[PDB]
Amino acid sequence: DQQGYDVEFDPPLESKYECPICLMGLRSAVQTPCGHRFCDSCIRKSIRDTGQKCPVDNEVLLEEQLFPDNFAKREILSLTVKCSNFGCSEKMELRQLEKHLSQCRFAL
Amino acid sequence: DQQGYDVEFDPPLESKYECPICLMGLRSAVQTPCGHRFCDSCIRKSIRDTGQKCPVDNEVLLEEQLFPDNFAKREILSLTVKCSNFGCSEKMELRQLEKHLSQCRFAL
Amino acid sequence: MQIFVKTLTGKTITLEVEPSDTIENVKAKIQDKEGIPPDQQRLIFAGKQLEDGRTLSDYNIQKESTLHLVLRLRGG
Amino acid sequence: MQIFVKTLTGKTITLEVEPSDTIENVKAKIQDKEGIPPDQQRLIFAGKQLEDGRTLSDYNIQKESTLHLVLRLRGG
Amino acid sequence: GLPRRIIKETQRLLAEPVPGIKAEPDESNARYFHVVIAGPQDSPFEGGTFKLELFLPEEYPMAAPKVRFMTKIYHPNVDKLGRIKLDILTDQWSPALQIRTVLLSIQALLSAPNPDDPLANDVAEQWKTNEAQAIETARAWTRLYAMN
Amino acid sequence: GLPRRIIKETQRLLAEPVPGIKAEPDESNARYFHVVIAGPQDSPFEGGTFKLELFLPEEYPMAAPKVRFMTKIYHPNVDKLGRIKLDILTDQWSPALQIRTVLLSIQALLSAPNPDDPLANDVAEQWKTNEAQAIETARAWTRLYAMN
Ligand SMILES: [Zn+2]
Ligand SMILES: [Zn+2]
Ligand SMILES: [Zn+2]
Ligand SMILES: [Zn+2]
Ligand SMILES: [Zn+2]
Ligand SMILES: [Zn+2]
Repeated sequence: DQQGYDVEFDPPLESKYECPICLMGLRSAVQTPCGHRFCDSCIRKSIRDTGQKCPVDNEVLLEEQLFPDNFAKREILSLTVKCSNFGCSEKMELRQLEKHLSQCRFAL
Repeated sequence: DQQGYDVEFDPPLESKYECPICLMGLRSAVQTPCGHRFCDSCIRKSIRDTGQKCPVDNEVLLEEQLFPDNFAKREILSLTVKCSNFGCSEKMELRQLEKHLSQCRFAL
Repeated sequence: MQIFVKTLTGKTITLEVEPSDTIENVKAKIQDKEGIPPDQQRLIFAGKQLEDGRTLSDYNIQKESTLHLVLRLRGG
Repeated sequence: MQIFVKTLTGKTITLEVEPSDTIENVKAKIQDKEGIPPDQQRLIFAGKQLEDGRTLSDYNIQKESTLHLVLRLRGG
Repeated sequence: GLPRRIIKETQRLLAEPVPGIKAEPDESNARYFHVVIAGPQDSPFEGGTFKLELFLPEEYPMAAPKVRFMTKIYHPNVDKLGRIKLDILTDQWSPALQIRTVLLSIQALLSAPNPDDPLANDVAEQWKTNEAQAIETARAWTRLYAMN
Repeated sequence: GLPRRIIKETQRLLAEPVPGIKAEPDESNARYFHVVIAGPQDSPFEGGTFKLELFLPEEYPMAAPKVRFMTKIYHPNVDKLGRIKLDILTDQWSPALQIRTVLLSIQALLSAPNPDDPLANDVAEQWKTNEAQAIETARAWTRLYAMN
């Protein structure tokens, strides 16, 4: 169910902070032994459905071998983003989005 | 004995790729559970000499809890650097430095 | 307004706050960037240790004023 | 010269090579950036699978020519 | 409301198209794709335009997309119904792979036919026994069925 | 050939100085530092300039630097020989910490004296029993020993 962070980044989201599976910002980032980043849910879905291997190069990858890239997470959460609601022009850090989305004046 | 990568980066080395212990490029980068980067040797020296804790915030840190930030390593090795020898003006990726330093025309 | 915060390593970061913000509020913003819990931080300005209770307007921290970060200070 | 290489995700990277470089040489440079071993890579240009033996000058890959990356292709 | 990978993956593919390959989604169903792969250079199919139909299943990207030719083609790895014997679709798939890469692999398959792992057995037999005949047959099949 | 952290850490500190605190290395020994901390605002030491001597040991940064005052100062956490009762130096050190941060902590210690964890016992006793007297004593000790 849970994918990555879906919002227009400003400047646009760099590929290094992008998930190969959902093509969005890395929600709860995790890094492999071979050494690339995925969301927590997405890579575990690729293991559970598609098989115990790293999507991009077919290297060996168990579910336990993953670890959280908390350095990457702190960087991503501080990136500036635009309000996802139609009409709103305001900007903020990604960490402050969920707070503002309740406070936003344009939501349905 | 072994510290980080000691060379003039161009553009200058960003703090996110810098080791807090040696103040240089992260040689064989490793990330903690609390989530910041060190060299392989430097953090293990801080554990062995100074104690089982993360230098920057005194969080709990065993020697086994570390893991290699191979994503960070690949980024650092592709950063452009200048020749460390006195007089040489040529530039290259960090990965190609050791090869060129034997081939360099200015070394003592 | 902006405020400069010099970290343990020597690197600087810039936060966005108003003078009404507490020192506990600023330490919570420094936690978000660097990943250091607020109780572990000790902030210095003009050679004065800034304590959790007061605000930035009390110590008189203005636009582009440089703070300094120090580790936990307990027993001597 | 420069050459564009479109990765699996859609992101592009730009390498530095000469026409004398082999396909094995270019796959080794793509390993350095992305962390994909050379045997696992399959490069496409003008709808033609580029094999390890030949060079870039044989296939006629010029300045700012866009290659494409594909995963390992074994059995059908 | 479609899965929001597909909505991005459509936009990237449509905004930055691949040279030779046209691709657009069906107006009544975003999971169906009107594909038209042009015939590659220095092959049996030099100067042809072949239709295809690509479908994204329910559990995409964890399941591979189903692709079939919508044009008659004399090729050992493509059967007379249009279904393709390509490795991306019949095993060893990963969610990292995209629509863009599948169409590139199908484009690459036309330049490199492999009778040793066949699907159309009469075509694969023809290719091994008399190769120059089968290439001329495929060149005629291009002119009859795949030029306009 | 010194350890190359110290050579960078000297350059950073010298190029970007701290307001109030002067610091330079000794010309014959790079491990010794001529420090001169200015007295902080709204304290007993308002408008003074105190010398210090900072030394970097062999296994720095894994061992903390040894610091001592080179000026007479009426302070409960500083003894009559000049050695300092500050927490960075007497325990719980980490190699992340630098010379810059040590001098900032010593600067901060002057504005906030703590008799409850003392070193100079006569000064710490004087501070608790008669605080306003001890502050005026320290103000005189600044004027005698620490103004030029
Ligand atoms: Zn994801
Ligand atoms: Zn991998
Ligand atoms: Zn809004
Ligand atoms: Zn280091
Ligand atoms: Zn930490
Ligand atoms: Zn050189």
